Amino acid sequence: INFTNINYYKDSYAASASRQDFAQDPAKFTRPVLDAIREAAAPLQ
Amino acid sequence: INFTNINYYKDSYAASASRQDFAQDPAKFTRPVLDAIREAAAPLQ
Amino acid sequence: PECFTANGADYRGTQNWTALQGGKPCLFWNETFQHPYNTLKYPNGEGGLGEHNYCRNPDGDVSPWCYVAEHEDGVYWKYCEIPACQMPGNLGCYKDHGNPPPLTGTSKTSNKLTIQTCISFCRSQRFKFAGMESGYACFCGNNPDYWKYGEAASTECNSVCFGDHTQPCGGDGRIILFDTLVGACGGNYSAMSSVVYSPDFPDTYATGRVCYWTIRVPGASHIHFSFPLFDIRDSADMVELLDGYTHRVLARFHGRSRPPLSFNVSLDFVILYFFSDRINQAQGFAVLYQAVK
Amino acid sequence: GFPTELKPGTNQFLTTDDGTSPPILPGFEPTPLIHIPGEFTSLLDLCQVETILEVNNTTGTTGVSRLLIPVRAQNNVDQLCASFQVDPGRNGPWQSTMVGQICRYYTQWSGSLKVTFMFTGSFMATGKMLIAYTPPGSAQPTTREAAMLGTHIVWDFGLQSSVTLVIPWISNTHFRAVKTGGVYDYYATGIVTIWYQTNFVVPPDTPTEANIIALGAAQKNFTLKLCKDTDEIQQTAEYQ
Amino acid sequence: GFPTELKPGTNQFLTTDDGTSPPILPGFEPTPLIHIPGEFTSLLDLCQVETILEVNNTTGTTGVSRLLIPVRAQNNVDQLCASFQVDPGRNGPWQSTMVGQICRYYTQWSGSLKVTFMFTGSFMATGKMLIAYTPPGSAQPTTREAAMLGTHIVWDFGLQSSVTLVIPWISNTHFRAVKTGGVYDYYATGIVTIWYQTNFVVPPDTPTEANIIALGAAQKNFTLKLCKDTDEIQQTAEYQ
Amino acid sequence: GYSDRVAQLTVGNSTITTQEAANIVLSYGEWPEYCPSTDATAVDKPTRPDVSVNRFYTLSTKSWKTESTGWYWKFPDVLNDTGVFGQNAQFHYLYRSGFCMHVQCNASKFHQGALLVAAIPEFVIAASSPATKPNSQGLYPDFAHTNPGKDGQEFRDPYVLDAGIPLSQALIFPHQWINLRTNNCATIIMPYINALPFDSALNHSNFGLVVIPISPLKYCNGATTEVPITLTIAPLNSEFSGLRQAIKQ
Amino acid sequence: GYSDRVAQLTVGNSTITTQEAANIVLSYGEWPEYCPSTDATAVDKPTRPDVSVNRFYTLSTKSWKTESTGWYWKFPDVLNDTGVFGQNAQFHYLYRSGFCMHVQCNASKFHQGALLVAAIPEFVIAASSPATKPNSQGLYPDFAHTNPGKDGQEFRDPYVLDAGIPLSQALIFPHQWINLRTNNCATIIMPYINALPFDSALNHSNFGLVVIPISPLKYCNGATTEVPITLTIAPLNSEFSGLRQAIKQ
Amino acid sequence: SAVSALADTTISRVTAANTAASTHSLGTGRVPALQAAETGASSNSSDENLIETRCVMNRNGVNEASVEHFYSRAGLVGVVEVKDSGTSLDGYTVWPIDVMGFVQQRRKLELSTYMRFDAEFTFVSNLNNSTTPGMLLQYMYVPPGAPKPDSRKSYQWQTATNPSVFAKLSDPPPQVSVPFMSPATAYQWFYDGYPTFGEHKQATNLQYGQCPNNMMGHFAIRTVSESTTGKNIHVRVYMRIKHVRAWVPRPLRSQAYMVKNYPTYSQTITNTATDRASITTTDYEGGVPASP
Amino acid sequence: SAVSALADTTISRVTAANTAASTHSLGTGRVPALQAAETGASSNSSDENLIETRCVMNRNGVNEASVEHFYSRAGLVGVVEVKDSGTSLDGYTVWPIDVMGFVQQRRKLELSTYMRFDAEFTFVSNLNNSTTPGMLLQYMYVPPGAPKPDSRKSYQWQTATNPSVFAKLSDPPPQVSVPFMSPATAYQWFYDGYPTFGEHKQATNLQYGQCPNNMMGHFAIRTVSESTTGKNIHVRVYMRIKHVRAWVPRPLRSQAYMVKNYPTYSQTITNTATDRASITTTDYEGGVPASP
Ligand SMILES: CCCCCCCCCCCCCCCCCC(=O)O
Ligand SMILES: CCCCCCCCCCCCCCCCCC(=O)O
Ligand SMILES: CCCCCCCCCCCCCC(=O)O
Ligand SMILES: CCCCCCCCCCCCCC(=O)O
Ligand SMILES: *[C@@H]1O[C@H](CO)[C@@H](O)[C@H](O)[C@H]1NC(C)=O
Ligand SMILES: *[C@@H]1O[C@H](CO)[C@@H](O)[C@H](O)[C@H]1NC(C)=O
Repeated sequence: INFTNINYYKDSYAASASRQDFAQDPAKFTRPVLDAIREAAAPLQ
Repeated sequence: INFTNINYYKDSYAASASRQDFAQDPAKFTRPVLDAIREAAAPLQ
Repeated sequence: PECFTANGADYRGTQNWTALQGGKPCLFWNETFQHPYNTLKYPNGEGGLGEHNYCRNPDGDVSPWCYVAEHEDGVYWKYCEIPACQMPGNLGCYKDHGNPPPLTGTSKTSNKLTIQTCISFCRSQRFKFAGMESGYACFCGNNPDYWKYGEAASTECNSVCFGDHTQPCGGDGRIILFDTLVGACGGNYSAMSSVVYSPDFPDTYATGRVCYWTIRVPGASHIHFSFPLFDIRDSADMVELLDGYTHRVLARFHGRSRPPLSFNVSLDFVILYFFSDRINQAQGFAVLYQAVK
Repeated sequence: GFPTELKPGTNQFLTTDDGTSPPILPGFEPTPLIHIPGEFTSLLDLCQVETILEVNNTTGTTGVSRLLIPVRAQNNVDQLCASFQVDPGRNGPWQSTMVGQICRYYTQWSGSLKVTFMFTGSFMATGKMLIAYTPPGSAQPTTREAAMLGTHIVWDFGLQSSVTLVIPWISNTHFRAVKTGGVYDYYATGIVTIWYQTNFVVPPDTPTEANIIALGAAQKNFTLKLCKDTDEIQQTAEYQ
Repeated sequence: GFPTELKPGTNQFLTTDDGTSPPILPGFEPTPLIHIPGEFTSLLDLCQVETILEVNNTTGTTGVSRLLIPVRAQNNVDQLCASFQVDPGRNGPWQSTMVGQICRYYTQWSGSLKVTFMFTGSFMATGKMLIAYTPPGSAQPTTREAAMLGTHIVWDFGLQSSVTLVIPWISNTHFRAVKTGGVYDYYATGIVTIWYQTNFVVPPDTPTEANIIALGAAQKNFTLKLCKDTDEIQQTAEYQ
Repeated sequence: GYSDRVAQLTVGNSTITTQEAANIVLSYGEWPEYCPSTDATAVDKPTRPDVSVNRFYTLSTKSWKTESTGWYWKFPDVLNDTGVFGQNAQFHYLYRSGFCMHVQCNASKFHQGALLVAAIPEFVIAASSPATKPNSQGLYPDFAHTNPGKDGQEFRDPYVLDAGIPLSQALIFPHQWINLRTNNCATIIMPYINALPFDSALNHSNFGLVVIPISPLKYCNGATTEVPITLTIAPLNSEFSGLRQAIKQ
Repeated sequence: GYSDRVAQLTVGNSTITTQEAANIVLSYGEWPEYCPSTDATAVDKPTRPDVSVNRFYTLSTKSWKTESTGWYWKFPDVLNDTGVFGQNAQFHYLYRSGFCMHVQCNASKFHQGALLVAAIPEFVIAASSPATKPNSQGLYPDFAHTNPGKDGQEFRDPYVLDAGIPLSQALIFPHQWINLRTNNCATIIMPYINALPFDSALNHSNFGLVVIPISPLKYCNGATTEVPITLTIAPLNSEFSGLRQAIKQ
Repeated sequence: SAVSALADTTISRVTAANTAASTHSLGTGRVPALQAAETGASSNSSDENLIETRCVMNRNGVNEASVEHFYSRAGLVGVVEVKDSGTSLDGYTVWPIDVMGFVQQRRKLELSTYMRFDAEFTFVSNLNNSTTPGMLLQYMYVPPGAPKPDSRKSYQWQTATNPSVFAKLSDPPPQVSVPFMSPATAYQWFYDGYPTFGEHKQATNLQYGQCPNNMMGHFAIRTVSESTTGKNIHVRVYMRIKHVRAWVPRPLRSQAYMVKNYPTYSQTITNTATDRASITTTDYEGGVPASP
Repeated sequence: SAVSALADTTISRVTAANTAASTHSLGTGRVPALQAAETGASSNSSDENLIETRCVMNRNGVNEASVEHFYSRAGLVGVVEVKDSGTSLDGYTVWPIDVMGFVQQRRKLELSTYMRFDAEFTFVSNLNNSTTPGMLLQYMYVPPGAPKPDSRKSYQWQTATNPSVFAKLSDPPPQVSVPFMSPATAYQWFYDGYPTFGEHKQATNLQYGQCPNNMMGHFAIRTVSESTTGKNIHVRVYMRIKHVRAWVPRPLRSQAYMVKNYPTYSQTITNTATDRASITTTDYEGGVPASP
């Protein structure tokens, strides 16, 4: 029985940390290329 | 989950500030005239 | 008067203390090798540095400083509150508390503000006093009561001017006030002793200044002309002490004509002349006359 | 006893804490609320009311004369009548405005401004003025040719005696800090310069110098943020 | 008064306590959130970006030269080009990597690593390298015959200039402590040695010494645990 | 979608004609109304002498000069000794009423100048004094300045409205300009504003009526020097309760 | 499922042909876009001079030597005095634009070396100074190093990017290598990145454009010594608001 | 149930006016720029009708400029010294309740003519050295007419009907909710009148502007002591105005106040705007022009 | 009702990537090992395609590496000494709010270029001897433009609009929630530009990198006192960054910082990696080989 993530103030920024939206999108840093290269393929053919 | 705006006392004036009724009616100060003047119109015609 | 420059980069005045009362001692320059400024990196003079703990300004900071023993939280230097290092035209550092301002008059915020750009702004409006504040604010006024909020330590006005980071331009709530005669392109001087400066003195004198200062003490016998500062290193730019009634040259000073310690004149009416070429502008001069009745 | 744990912020008195407190008067019913005309519920409604800009804030000018922009018959063409910065919270002409004083109770402002210029010359006085708003980055335009490159209105004097120059919200940031000067010239709003588009022409036996009254206000998209304490009146002792 | 009992931990300030606190600004609406490119929501996404391993962290080697693995034509066969430990948080070549610096903000790491070697010689320079990962328990292999008993890749230089050697997650524990040395060599990851499978063969009038650039990163199964404070920059006085 | 320059204001037996009118300011968008049963507190039946008191009273004519500072009136005080309104204001303890203030200043098309006609609720008049003890007389305005009567009072410091508030922000109040090139009259219809449903017409002045020259009256030699400013006001929805002996002040 | 080595980049009247290309880095997977209505704050209608400003400007050619440290440009500053882009950047207070940075360095199959072409958002240039007072000039970079213009600036300490950050982690930024055995060009398409929808093209430089030799240029006697590095950049989706007098700096 | 009410308790964002896209207008009869300020009305000219605007879906929150948010902030309304040392061995002080003694609260209130509000009064009491030793204080509200205490032992402190707060200095600041206490519908920061009938011909004329509808009694504070404590206690009273209803906005005060209950400015009138050199001089340097 | 929301409030475990079982591959054209690092893309090679892997149903939690968990930790952002003894009898201190004065918080923030966040500021104040006597302090937030106090008695402490916290040293650390206060969409730890137009030809060039969008005013702290207390109070400010939005990740700082608002490293550049004897020397002894 969990009783947390409760805001006691009318201002939304007084709430606790937003710790329920873990999203991992590494492609914008790891594969930031136009031509999607398959793993099994030689990249520069 | 918000838990606020709660009065703990039988007197209604012990409640918190009334911060949920933002109303903006500037016409009583900006256009306090009898003849409503259109924007596109020359006022004194 | 020991300092005749805005930043104190003329002080050789034997003060080995951050403040005359309630301060810290200064570390010797021949012993501060842990730091950039010492006698090893500056062998021969080079900023009044030597074998002494005296406050100096070798780096062109806003005020004479000195290395202190690094103990508190890494503070290894402190500005020196030298009360005799006030520029002869510097009226002091005063507090600015609110809307009745120290100098009631005109204001100007300039991201290029210097001490002279503020004085020149106030002098162009016939204001006696020019007050720099926060490094960018310039205030003018004829108020004889610019001290209405009390004086302040000279170190409290050590914010760099936004146009010249070697000059002090006040601070948060602190205003540094100058007499707008400083750096004027001439003027009448009828007084016993006054330190007449080069045109636009805290800055470098402009190219093309032909200025005439009238120094007539009505009743004096001899005028003791001394030059505590003559950074006039050039050829065409010359400082002449023209006579009065006769308007005849009495002493001409330029680069290779540096003036004696006292070029006294027997005339009670002298005309300090200044010339400036179209190039090679220097820091200027700061003459000091003393009338002997 | 219900188990509780006191957290930081316990026992503190935050002056901006909208919380409950015990009522000193049990069962107190106040005097009934009758209708009073002129209720304002938003300070932005007050900022949209046009108030006189003190454009003639010059040395020597005293009293109501500080509220007048002098306009006279010019001997030369393309001359400058008046200029003023449009930073609402800056020490200057906008201090005399309701928008410029309510701005000072806030740290950041946003939205278009509005200066309505009213010509108070004779009916026989004719003239055209170029009122230009110069967006940031430029100093006050030195010529009318340089000022007409910005947001401007060519005002023709006539039966309608007033012109409105909207200072559009041309800013890089969504809000501008009310504080100006120093590095806060990053939030400079610009400069409004009034130029003689044509001359100020009058017939004989007519006054040759008139006045323009500037009326600054805020547009409908005006917004304030981060309520602070103004720096307009200072106090050294409790008023007794 | 509702009965409550204060428990231990009352009045304490835990620096990692996700709790509420009163807002200083009632009714504050911040500047709108516009889209900014390049938002990262996970530090593991940063650890998967390949960054240059400082494999030439040797005395005398200065600057960008510390990022190059020198490869030259060998007079003998089966020689060692370079070696480095694959402990991400150990003082060594992995310090220069984003994974090796984000690892130091955590106590325990897990998952496969990845070193992409890029050959930066002439197009005419050909060669085959044996890049071997030696799992823990063994020192650096003294011969290529001993290194080829571990996880290795025979890299052939060619049109594709880069090879990837995955350091597989070969561990007894689910996590390895980022701290190394002493009894914490229990969490040793292993040693990666680069051997000359064949020689570095070049035609005449061609440079005989080239460089391999190692690019270390983390695989998709990489995971960090127990956020701590890194030991990379020290401070003796508040930055003024 | 425009304001007609001609206007006729007929209240009681009084009628005001203007041919150069800007508009009619309805103060705060609220017409004068009689006190509702919900807002009333006094139990006596009020007297509503409709046409005998609700009518235009031309009260004062002030000569606008080049160096004139301005004038202010206090609305109940300016009518407390005039007509049947004054009698009801003296015989009755309680009073409430709106008004239709009509300021008139006509000048030739060769004159120039601009008046600021504003109706200031609760126009507390300030005194301009040096730093003095609270015993000092100069710290507080005399009764001639607080209640100027029908003659009005010449502003001492119109820049601060003789109230410490900047004149430039007096436009927050129901106002109208008399710009001599544009209009010769300013009409302001003000409803009864008070924290009380009724109040004493003698003690309390609900509104101030300021007429301040912002742009000074300038003209050339040969133009008519005397340029008057006339204040015609008309009570609207005047009620009076609490009948007793007539009290002057 | 591979990247073709041939590529043609046609923007405006400019076209760039490459026959040895690795790929095209789309910075953070986001193409340059015009400012949406939701993210905009300035009310003036922006100018979008599509083909006159969005085009490839070949700006600088730097001779790669064996001991070369590298070069960096600041994207708005490098185009602020060039073409119709520069004019719009000077006449308008506000500006936003992506770019298509194309670095070109071709060498024979007997040359070797590797450049790191990275586009660094908010590339604040550091100064390398001894321990000195905040008064010291060496603590802060001069304007020639912060805004190098179109000529760029030779790196002083490419190992720390002249920013105190390790060059080895500069690959966290949108980057591409010019490995002379593999490719002769590096293309980076960078969208407008800023905490603001628009910003001054003169004051603020949104991105740094670093070209650092990681593997030094080595060749044998007889090979062409002069191996140039050319920077061709193209604005993409350039908007300009706040028209005024043209401001240089 | 009523869980729907607790859900809609956070402040919702009301945004500013959006700007519509506008094009060029070349014609006659349509003059949105020409106004008539004589009409007393502010200009209805919009940005779209004076320049070519874009579509700006404005998301700036206007909610903070409300009268509630502008006023619901605890400011200093009173400093009451409970002198119990030296020549003043009283141990008690009866303080006239007035919120116009300090400039910051006074200037905000005088923005409006009438204000009807409840208040949250907070008492931040301490010694001269800022220390708060456990010392029992009694803050008794003495409404108009209730007998004021004349000593620290007098019978009025029995507070059988008067509201009273007992709190040590060591306790967190005592905080109470005060209702709208006034015979009028609203408080009146400006009362153009006199409280009593008469001639008002005094040389001082102290009664002008004094509305007893605002005079809400006294705050009697004492140390709950049997003799002199030798310590002076400084009670700082902070009023947070809640449930605000403001009427008739006024110009914000420009002259420095001189007294508490009277508008009274110096003969040296301070200009609302600071002086500059000329009407054509602005101190904004901008950048270097491309071609002067 | 909303009891479903309170049920799903505990942090759910997001696991790492599972490893699939892989077999041997003997063929042509399939080269998952060969990459092209020139393309600027990290290698897409998986462990399954380079070695024979097993099926590992990975249950390692990746949830702690989030930007929220990495940043939502109160670190020291400011040490403010309220000097009231010796030569500095001020009793107050106005502290420029800057979070870049201490290395641990600064290096974590500079991982990102832009950060938009709310903060939980905590004030841990005490004397030099670590003791916390009951001493009333006032922590007033002075936003940019609000008048800064010039004494312990000045009018600015009336805090009619400024946020202010009154708390004794004996109280638990004052803790408040600060919103995202910035004219920009996000804070900017790196601003490649100048705040003002101009020539920027000064010998010092102090304005490079100084974005006023980050300058969020001052924290004015005073002892609520009438004279000197003779005691210096050390206020340590701890910022917990919550509701974090980070953009444009950057290399973590490798050189030691020298100043607060400028990237400035020594001429003695420290290598990111520690030096070893040779490129072929690793200091891992391992075990005794079976047959050397
Ligand atoms: C137990 C202690 C309780 C405190 C009681 C406080 C009562 C305060 C009265 C309400 C304040 C607002 C009205 C002030 C009006 C006076 C100003 C004036 O017109 O001079
Ligand atoms: C009552 C006391 C309240 C405390 C108010 C604290 C306000 C803090 C501001 C938010 C901190 C983040 C922004 C810091 C950015 C400055 C760093 C820099 O760029 O130099
Ligand atoms: C005060 C009562 C609060 C009730 C909050 C909801 C808790 C639900 C209990 C089940 C916990 C959720 C996970 C699960 O389904 O096992
Ligand atoms: C103790 C339980 C109190 C529950 C209060 C109601 C909260 C409802 C949760 C949803 C928040 C409202 C805004 C929304 O619909 O997203
Ligand atoms: C300062 O120098 C003088 C030189 O005579 C010496 O007597 C004095 O002791 C010095 N003081 C300090 C603090 O070094
Ligand atoms: C520095 O000079 C002073 C004065 O002669 C001398 O007393 C002192 O010993 C010197 N110190 C060093 C380190 O040379």
